[PDB]
Amino acid sequence: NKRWYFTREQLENSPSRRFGVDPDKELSYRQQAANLLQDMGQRLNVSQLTINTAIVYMHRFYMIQSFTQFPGNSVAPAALFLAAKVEEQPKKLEHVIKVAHTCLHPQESLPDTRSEAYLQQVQDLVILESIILQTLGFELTIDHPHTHVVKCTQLVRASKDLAQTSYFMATNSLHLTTFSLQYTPPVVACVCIHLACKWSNWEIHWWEYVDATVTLELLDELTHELLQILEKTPNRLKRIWNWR
Amino acid sequence: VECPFCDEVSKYEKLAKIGQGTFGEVFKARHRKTGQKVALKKVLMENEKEGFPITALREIKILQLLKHENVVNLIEICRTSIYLVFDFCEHDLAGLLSNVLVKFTLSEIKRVMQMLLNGLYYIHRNKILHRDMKAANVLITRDGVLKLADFGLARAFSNRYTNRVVTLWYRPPELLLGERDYGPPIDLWGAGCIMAEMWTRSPIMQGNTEQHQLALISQLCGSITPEVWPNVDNKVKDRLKAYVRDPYALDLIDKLLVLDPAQRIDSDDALNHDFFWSDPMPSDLKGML
Ligand SMILES: Nc1n[nH]c(N)c1/N=N/c1ccc(O)cc1
Repeated sequence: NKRWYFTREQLENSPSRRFGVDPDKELSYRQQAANLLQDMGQRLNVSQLTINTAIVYMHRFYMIQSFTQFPGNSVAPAALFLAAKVEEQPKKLEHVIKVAHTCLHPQESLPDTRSEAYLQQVQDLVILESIILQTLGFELTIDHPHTHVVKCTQLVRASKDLAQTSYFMATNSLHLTTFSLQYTPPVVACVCIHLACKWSNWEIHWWEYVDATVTLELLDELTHELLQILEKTPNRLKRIWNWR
Repeated sequence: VECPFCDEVSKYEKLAKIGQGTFGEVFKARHRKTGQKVALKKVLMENEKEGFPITALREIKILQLLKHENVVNLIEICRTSIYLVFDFCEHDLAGLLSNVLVKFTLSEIKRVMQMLLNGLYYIHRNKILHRDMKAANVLITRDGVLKLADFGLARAFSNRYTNRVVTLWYRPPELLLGERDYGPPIDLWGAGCIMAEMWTRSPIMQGNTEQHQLALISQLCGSITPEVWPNVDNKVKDRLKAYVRDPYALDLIDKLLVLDPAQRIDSDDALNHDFFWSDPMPSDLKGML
């Protein structure tokens, strides 16, 4: 139950940290993998849910494995290939390899699917999918905050607008932060709604009906962390900015 | 490569194939330290062109969810291949029913059905269809506790579901009629067939093709009729009268084996049936074993 939740100190001594990857660098490695998953997922025409599952798989995997031994660019496709099966939107092995290839090498050209080098990149993915399952100890059922965002934003009667900003905050928390490794989905959902309210100057305590542990002290600490990375992310905030 | 959460299956010592005759490669095995008996199910990989079988993923996903006295217990998953490890159960309804030395009292039959209906009520309550109800998939532990097993065709529900489901002899009218918008009632039809099997000691309806099953079903439940089964088009008690005799048992069997799925009894009402609430009351499984 606390297997896949870590303290801030556990996050400092991550497997990657052990092979000399800076904290900051390790986040980049994580954020970059989330982008690759998001890009591949859109092209493969899977749901955001499926993409999200794969992102959580990836986050958890690197609490056990090191980026210095497993690159995001290898793990992302395998995580996504797996998450699509798990979430009942199976994409074919060749198809996932083909799309991964175009994302990672826009200018390259797919090898002859008969070549030994291609038969091999197929084999590598399958091997990596297998390692993910074992690293995650076959725990594949992910709970995502999106379920809960919908919940709060109705049970506080937010405009479609407010609700949409909350989903956006929620999605971005997965790409940009390791919250999914520290807080349960219901708390993260409270964080996203809180910042969305702040961002739209809406005022509705509401969160006590959502999670008994949650405090305003915590909500403000977390929205601040999240707002900062959002401010550091080019064009990301433009998407929710009221331009009128 | 580190692996904190997937143990090597070598922790268990293989005792006996039990067996390939049961849909696949299941071994009885022994924890090397404690002697605890388990069942090892290998994840088969012939003609697995798409990595780790999506089917292993569902069953693992499902078993991890279903935690109940009447559902088989998944302990952990092991590597070396990959194995699902279950708490071992000595008997299975099919073995017991095909063994002339085994004898159930009316009191004990009630209990077997009670555990079965309760397992079904639970799995359905969790939005899962077993989709493979049959005597050989019902286990009973050394201590007389019944467990539903073999969730390899099971799937969550909430429709265009797959029609290649349920062993032929236990398959309900809906499916044989090509229905793809079905629900929990399909498991209950199989529950009907297993119940009747508790006396007849042999599957009431042994078809050879899909149509041979449908003819047989009709020679028992009346015929498929828009009066009996509204919108379908798109002697139960006499034949069982011999074996069963008890009024109450016969009536429930009639309500489980109902043609119209929406008029077919569900797990909640069946548990309530007077059969479980009149004498002889359901009793533990001791002397049966
Ligand atoms: N024959 C058996 N004895 N003990 C078992 N657990 C057993 N089989 N268990 C199974 C078999 C198949 C399955 O999908 C799930 C559990």
